[PDB]
Amino acid sequence: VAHNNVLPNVHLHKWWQHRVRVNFSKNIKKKKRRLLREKRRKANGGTPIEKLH
Amino acid sequence: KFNKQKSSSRRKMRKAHFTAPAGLRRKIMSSKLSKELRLKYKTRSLPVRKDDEVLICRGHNHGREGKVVKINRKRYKIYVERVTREKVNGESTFIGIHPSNVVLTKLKVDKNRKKILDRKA
Amino acid sequence: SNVSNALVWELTRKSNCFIKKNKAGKKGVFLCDPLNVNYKNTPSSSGLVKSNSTNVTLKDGKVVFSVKVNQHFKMKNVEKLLQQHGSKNKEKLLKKYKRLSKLY
Amino acid sequence: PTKIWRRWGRKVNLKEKRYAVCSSIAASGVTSLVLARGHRISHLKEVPL
Amino acid sequence: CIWSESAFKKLDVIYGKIHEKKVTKKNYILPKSIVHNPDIYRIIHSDKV
Amino acid sequence: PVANVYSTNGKNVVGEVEIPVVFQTPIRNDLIQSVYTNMSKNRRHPYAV
Amino acid sequence: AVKKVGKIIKKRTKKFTRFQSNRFMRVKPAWRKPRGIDCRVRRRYKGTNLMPSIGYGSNKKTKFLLPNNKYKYVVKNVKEMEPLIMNHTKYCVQIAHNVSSKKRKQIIERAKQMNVSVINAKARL
Amino acid sequence: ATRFKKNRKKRGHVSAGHGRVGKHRKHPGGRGKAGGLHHMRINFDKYHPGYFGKVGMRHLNLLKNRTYCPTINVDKLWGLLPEEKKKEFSENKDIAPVIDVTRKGYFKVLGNGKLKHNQPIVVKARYFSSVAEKKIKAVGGQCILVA
Amino acid sequence: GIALKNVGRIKKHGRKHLVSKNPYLRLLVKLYNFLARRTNANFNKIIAKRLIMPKRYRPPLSLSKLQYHMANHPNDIAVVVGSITDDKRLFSLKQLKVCALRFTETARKRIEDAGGECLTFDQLALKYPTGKKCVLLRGPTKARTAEKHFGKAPGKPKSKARPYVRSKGRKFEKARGRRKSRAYKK
RNA sequence: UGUAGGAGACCGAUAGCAAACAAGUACCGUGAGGGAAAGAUGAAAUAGUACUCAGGAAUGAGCAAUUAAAUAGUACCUGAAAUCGUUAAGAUGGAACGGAUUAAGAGAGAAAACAAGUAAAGAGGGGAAUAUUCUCUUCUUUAUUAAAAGAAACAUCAGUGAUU
RNA sequence: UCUUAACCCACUCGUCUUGAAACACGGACCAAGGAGUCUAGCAAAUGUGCAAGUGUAUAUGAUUCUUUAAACAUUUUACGCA
RNA sequence: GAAAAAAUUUUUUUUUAGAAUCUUUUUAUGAGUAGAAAAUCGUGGGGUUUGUGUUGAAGCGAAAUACGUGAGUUUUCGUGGA
Repeated sequence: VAHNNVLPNVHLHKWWQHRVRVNFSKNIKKKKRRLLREKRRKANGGTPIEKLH
Repeated sequence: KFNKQKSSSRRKMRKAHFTAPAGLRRKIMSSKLSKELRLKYKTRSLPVRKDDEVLICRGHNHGREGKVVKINRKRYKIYVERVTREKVNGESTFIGIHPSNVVLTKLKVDKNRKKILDRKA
Repeated sequence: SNVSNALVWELTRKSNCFIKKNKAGKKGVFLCDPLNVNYKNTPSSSGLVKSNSTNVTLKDGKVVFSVKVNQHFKMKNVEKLLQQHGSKNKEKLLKKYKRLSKLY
Repeated sequence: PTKIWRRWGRKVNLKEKRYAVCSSIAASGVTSLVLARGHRISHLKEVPL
Repeated sequence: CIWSESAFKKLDVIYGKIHEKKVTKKNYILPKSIVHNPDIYRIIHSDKV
Repeated sequence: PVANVYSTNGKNVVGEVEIPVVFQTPIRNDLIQSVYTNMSKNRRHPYAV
Repeated sequence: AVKKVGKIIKKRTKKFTRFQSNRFMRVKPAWRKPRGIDCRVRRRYKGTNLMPSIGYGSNKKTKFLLPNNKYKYVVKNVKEMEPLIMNHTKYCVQIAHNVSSKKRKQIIERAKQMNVSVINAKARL
Repeated sequence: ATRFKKNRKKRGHVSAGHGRVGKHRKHPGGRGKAGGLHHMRINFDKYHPGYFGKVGMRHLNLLKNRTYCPTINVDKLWGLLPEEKKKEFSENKDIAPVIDVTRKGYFKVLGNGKLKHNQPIVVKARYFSSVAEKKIKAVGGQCILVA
Repeated sequence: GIALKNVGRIKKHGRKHLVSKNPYLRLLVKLYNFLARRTNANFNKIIAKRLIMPKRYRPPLSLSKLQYHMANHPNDIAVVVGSITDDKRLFSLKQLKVCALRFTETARKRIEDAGGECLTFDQLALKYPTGKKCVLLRGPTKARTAEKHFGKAPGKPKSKARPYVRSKGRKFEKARGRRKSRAYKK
């Protein structure tokens, strides 16, 4: 048995639960980015904050 | 509700009701105003003062009218003259009435109360 | 076309609001659909399957016709409805009507 | 004790989601299904309103 | 489901390939599998069958 | 396949319009059940201690 | 033995009592087989304590039937009578425990008007 | 999930499906890949034959993007046309399709499969197999080397 | 006490019912079960079994393979108990009349354009209830990804199969036991 | 992390922060330190057990007495089991209880475990006719004809035995 | 139903154990709490969608802004695996 | 797609099936620890549906001509006060 894989590729032995971070902020961050961009865009007289690269 | 700043949780709202400052308690010692006076001022409700005249609409003493004796703001009881009750030993005190169980007829109107009535108008 | 009477039965074989099965012993499953004329649970009984149906029902002491100047106040009746609108089945409808007429 | 992550983000495809909406709208079309769902609907003129 | 005439008409446009150049679902519309009816009883009843 | 459009009062009837092709689409009720449950999983919060 | 009544044979008198519950207060009286464990009484040492199995099961015709010759149907609201009525011959009414007296009286009266037996109508007076 | 799991099947059965004699222990063989060579050698040999020991040079700093090449076989090149284009070439032997495989991201053209013979096609690509070039020439097509 | 092996039981193997919850597929197995039982035609019995069969083990058919198979048939009615997939490797001109469990959108469009017919299983049942003058086809199993993985040990000598290997990297499984130089080879 | 918010397919007082509370408290350790147990009367006590009798005093009782309710009386919600009291019933020759099977006692019950319809006079509901005339229907009551249902017994068969 | 009777049978349960009624071990009694889980990565199976492609990743957009912490959309031709 | 009985030819009474993992029918079969499977049953919460509540719910104690092979379900009487 165990013919599925030669190895576990997991490597969490460097005390992962101490190190770990759980992330599910995505949409809320996007809303903050949108709000910040809206505030900037409006504030500059409506003059474009974009710049040609 | 539609405002998303102010809480709609049961727990907090209850806590605010119980730990209320004296001014907050005074605010929620409001009563509905009697029907012609209500029509006259177009004012639904007024905070009671001690010397006012109420009609009782709820409890076993409903349909009794009379002057207000004393207000207990703290534990939410007004006392009315003709809702007396004798204690266990036979000594007479006033029955406490929740302010939403009564409708207000005659308001005593001081300068400050008059200014509030002017604000409402 | 996408809809089918059979497909509706396959969809509602387990799931329908008006299918009712007894908890205290499972024997007996009833169908509370008022478009039915017979109120046990089978797709043959069901008004979901029944072809473009028009039906005489029972609500609150009244004979009811229900449907797939103005006149207002401001058993023989059932027999009259059957003879008008029409379609074994006639005999079953007669049996329901007899029960309904005899006592409401 | 519960760790914070318990699979908060699942996928389900763009095509699958789209299919569910289209099929549910199609289902909403069907008169029998409207009654079957428990909506009272006898006196509505016909179900696609 | 209660539809406005505007909403009902817009629904047809959405799944009709009208306007918005090549954008919609990256040149795609409409779930449309070949699962199909005629009802089963008609097929069996059918005189040839 | 035309459906009647109604007025503000339901006894008055305006222009009959050809239905969207959506209402002929396949009905995948099991798929809808799986999608609903999966979407719901994305909506509710896991709880730590 | 067993309990024949007409064409209704019920094959089990004396519902089983969980092993060792007679000796120990802690063990629940209601039956449990010692299926999860070795136990030397599932090993069928005769006369130690009889234990149930599928074979005692009711016949297919009579399967859930009452001696009333009618299947029990539990009723908590009046409207639930209306599909049930055309099968009144083969089904009997049970009115739910939790029914307030005004409603209960109304349900009892209506059920009697609908001409089906109600087995707890002689209670909650 | 919890509705359908193994505990719900085995809930009152004492040794939990893990054996009354055996009595399920913490790490009964030691960790991970440890038993290789030593006592799990037979498993490794029968299922994982190439595993032990070294082979070849060391490159030390390889970088994937230098050797990155997507390939296409000649068979599938006419399939890179849309339907109407393929019909138009099929009708008209006066003009050849030019194919720039780079727009489709490919860089080497390989030689597999048949072709509908006697029809020219121009293939523009960086790299071609020996056979691919020969078949494209054979069918009357052209190969164009282009970076 | 009787001496019968397997306690006298006949124990059938493989699918005992269709386990799909798809309404259309449940309707279709009802239909084909009825058609098989009444007709007693072998064609219908095969269709019923193939409809019940696991959806994963139901194959795709290549359009190239379909045309290659149909070449000696002047009757045009192909039946396929699986999915028909398109081809991007040849001109694919000649049309057919094909009943299949599922069509890729591109394949269906090509077959319809060419002057063919993409036929439902309900249409097939209605028109051809006996299956006469038709051709039943199967897509190939052709060593799928699991089949490539399994089959009496890849690490044993004189066997051809895929083990687990993550061999996109360089230094992956090539030495001791897979090499004549280093110990031995399979 | 501190503070301020908003939350929840979280926990619901042996759970959950050690802590729903006068808890980082009591208490323990020479000391570094260790570290608890611990929520619920009622709608209202501005309803909190008045009064009387017997009591040294605790307390008890009341023909007395608050409350809708005191076997709701403030270590007050509901109040399980172990345990133990009163009464009643049975039992009881070095165990005890059990299964299988009948018995005799003690209790409970009428919904299958009998009585359709008819006449007399009380209560309801409807439908039709053109709010009230006609008429159809169901419950209570008096007596007045049916019947069906199960158990017996023998006869008669079919299946199965034993007998001479 | 409960209750004794009387006839026939009936050895402490759990336990590791070849073999437990054992002169093998745990169990004064009752209540409540109390033990195959979650994540990661892999596999086959089956369901489900699409197919020589597939997966919208990160992210942008909105008359999205009680619910809305997801739902919706993909610019008026990246990446994984095949 | 009509069977019987009650009445006094004509009235009344009982019954009158179509759920394709469903229903009718036949024949065979039934040991079981470790172990694997399936069908169930019960508990907390959520969406959904259509109900129960102070003429007394949940809970609890005593039970029930009660139902189910069984886990259990349902009910009666008593307590109980949301």
